[PDB]
Amino acid sequence: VVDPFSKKDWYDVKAPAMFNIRNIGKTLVTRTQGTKIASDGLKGRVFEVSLADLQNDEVAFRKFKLITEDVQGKNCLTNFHGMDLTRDKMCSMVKKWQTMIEAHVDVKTTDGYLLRLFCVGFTKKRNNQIRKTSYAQHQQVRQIRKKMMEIMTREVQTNDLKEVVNKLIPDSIGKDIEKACQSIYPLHDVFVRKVKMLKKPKFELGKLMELHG
Amino acid sequence: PIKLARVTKVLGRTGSQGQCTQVRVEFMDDTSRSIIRNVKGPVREGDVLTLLESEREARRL
Amino acid sequence: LGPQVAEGENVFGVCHIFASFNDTFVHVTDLSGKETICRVTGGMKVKADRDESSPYAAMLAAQDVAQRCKELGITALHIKLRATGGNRTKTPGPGAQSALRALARSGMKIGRIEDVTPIPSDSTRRKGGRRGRRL
Amino acid sequence: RAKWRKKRMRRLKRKRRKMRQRSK
Amino acid sequence: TKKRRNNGRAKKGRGHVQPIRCTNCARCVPKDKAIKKFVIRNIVEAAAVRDISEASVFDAYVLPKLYVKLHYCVSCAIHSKVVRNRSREARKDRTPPPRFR
Amino acid sequence: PLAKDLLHPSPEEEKRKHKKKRLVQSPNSYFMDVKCPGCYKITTVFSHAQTVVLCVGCSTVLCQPTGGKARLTEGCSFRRKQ
RNA sequence: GCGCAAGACGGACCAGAGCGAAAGCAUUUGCCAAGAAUGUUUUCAUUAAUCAAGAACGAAAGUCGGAGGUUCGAAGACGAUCAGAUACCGUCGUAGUUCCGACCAUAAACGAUGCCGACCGGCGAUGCGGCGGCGUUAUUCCCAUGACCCGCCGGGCAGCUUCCGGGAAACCAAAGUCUUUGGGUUCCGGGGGGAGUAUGGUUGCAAAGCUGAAACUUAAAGGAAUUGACGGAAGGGCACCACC
RNA sequence: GGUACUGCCUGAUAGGGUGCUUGCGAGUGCCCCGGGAGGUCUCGUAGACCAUG
Ligand SMILES: [Zn+2]
Repeated sequence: VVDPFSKKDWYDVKAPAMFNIRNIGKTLVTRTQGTKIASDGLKGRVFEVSLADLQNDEVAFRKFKLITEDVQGKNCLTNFHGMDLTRDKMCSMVKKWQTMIEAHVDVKTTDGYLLRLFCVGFTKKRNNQIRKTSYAQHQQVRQIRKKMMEIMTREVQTNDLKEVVNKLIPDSIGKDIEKACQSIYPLHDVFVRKVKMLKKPKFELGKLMELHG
Repeated sequence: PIKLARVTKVLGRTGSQGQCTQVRVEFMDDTSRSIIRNVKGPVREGDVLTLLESEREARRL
Repeated sequence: LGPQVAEGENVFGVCHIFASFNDTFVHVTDLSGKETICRVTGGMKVKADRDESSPYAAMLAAQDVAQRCKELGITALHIKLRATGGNRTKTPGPGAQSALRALARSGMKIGRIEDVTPIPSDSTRRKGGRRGRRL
Repeated sequence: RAKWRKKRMRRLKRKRRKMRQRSK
Repeated sequence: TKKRRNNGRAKKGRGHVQPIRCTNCARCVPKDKAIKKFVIRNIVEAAAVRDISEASVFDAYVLPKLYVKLHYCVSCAIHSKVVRNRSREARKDRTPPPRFR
Repeated sequence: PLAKDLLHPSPEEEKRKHKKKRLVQSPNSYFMDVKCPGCYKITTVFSHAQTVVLCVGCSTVLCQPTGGKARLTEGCSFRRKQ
């Protein structure tokens, strides 16, 4: 009958100043008929983007959830939302002869943003090791867990969203945790496997404007 | 595109009734490309086969 | 009829490929995923209940949807592959691999391949019964 | 089969428990 | 006559094990008994590799791999021929098959 | 095997055998004499020492107890007695 | 695709690994009390082994009250298959599955192997504590401590191996130390059916549980292993009276 | 003084990760500069998985 695809319009999703490459892409939104504002229906999107696409030198398995908030007239302003590992990597890590270790913290940053940060680590096989399995006793595991918690808590609690994501991109936090826990047990692969968002501060234009440029 | 094929080795005979012959294919274009291929009727080593679809691969009957 | 972009740059859509043992979906959307560009299903193309899943259904479906989207200005496709998930099969249906191959034939550019099957931490009970489904 | 004639025995026994009541 | 010394299951020194749901069946089987087969393969299979490799926007993009843990009740395995019966003495050998050439 | 002197074991083996299974029951622990470097005082301490032992005047903590043996604090010399 | 809610369940990691008297027991964090092994030149000085009566716990289902109802789901209702299916397959779906509070005391509750103790061949592995030992690592030197690495000791779960010896044999380092028959003790079987039925007693709200016959009937019923023949089992193999 | 080598990342020419050369397995090479020529590096190669009688 009537082509719905002629009432559609093209917009440009561009990332924040945090990463290198700016334009993540195009988004398709039906035009305003006045009953429904197209700026509003476009306001709530999550964008799943690979880290390799935003910054040229990094690994593929880090994905970022990015939220549009304000529309600039065919420019979409995106703020950080979430982060996660590609399923493939996640599975690639897990194996049958090693202890896995997990922990999480709920931290308010200095600008008020509320984040759930997840941490995954592994008992590493030693280099000359004859014994088939690497296993950490429960107390050791609890120790390591406690230290992860401590570390990332200290990392986020001191700083605002900016520096946090900046630490998330290379993942300074992971190598931090690996390094520090070497006394308890030689951890292997250690990441922030997921980042969640619980409470955003009341929306302010200026903050986001600063964040973009 | 139509291409040409060279026979490197005869492997086995695929078929229910054991009809087809599974034969390994070099390319006559001097390329080192190697593709397994099914051929009907008698084949001995050294023959050239005419391929209408040249990117296809061999499956087990 | 779509985005205005130079010859060098490719417009990215995202392709959800859903392969069960029943039938396959090849469904292309925006990057947000909140707008559907086009959806073709394995059982819409061929008429029979037996053929719904089979690699051919996915062939047809994929060729068609990739055509319709090659119309609207999307050259490149990010692919999120799916198996039915939940309590049931984590293994992807037969149609998926054939469908992907199919719309790769169509001249479309391929983005990053991701595998999303919803995966329980721990599930509610499976649909069968203690002794299983016997046949 | 054992399980089933055990069951049948309990049926029969319940029935006998009905046909002879302490009122009789 | 006792068939296996281990009774088909890995259970030793513990009373009861958590039951799991069959991949194929849905038939309930204890985790110890359950035939487990791990599967590491590629998302796209043999020919469509060389096919899609050309359609990429990326250079040297390595195909993701699918990882699936499988559980089969004793029946289903012998059906799918994932496992087949062997001779009385040869049964005793728990050394896994030589897929390593 | 089929010939052994159960009467004359080699001292090494007897060091190896569990303390109660020896030809005669021999305690595996000894009284040791501990000396803190900063003070003159000598203190008699049991090899595997529960609790915690102290040098009186200096309030020096000599050793922490552990599962197997008490472990002396660093730099403190010791001599097995006899 | 975005959010919201509810109730269940803790995947992968997870193993012939651990813990418990046995049922059984895997998200984080704290609180509460236990417990084995180990270490000990501590203390008591025979207090100990096994157990009729009698007591504590006891999967699932089941039953009463309460809360709760996502999934699955007996009953039921359809749709199919079928000669017939009130069945296997499929859609719907009650009780129940879940939590709290009272009952029930039964499982192929199985290592189908009572408990305490002594002796009797090796060999690698593992878990936990201890002891000792070059050398690596937590960056460069000193001690701690942790991770590997090489041994020894005591408990554990197991494994492999063997003309120790058993055994009807399968198999078993216990099922060994048995006509060369006696370390202590509890429970308990006496051809197969009839029957774990009848009856009485007893426990329970109920379903049932525990105790438990006889009349009669019958030459076998049974256990291991051995050749066969068969299998709608898995493998190979041949034939133009099989096909291509 | 004699005499070796030397991919990238971290934290030493050590330690710890991780690579490219031909799909794989070997070899070989991969710090910096200058200059010089010689170029489809060599040897092997299964890599095969979508009822009634
Ligand atoms: Zn099954």
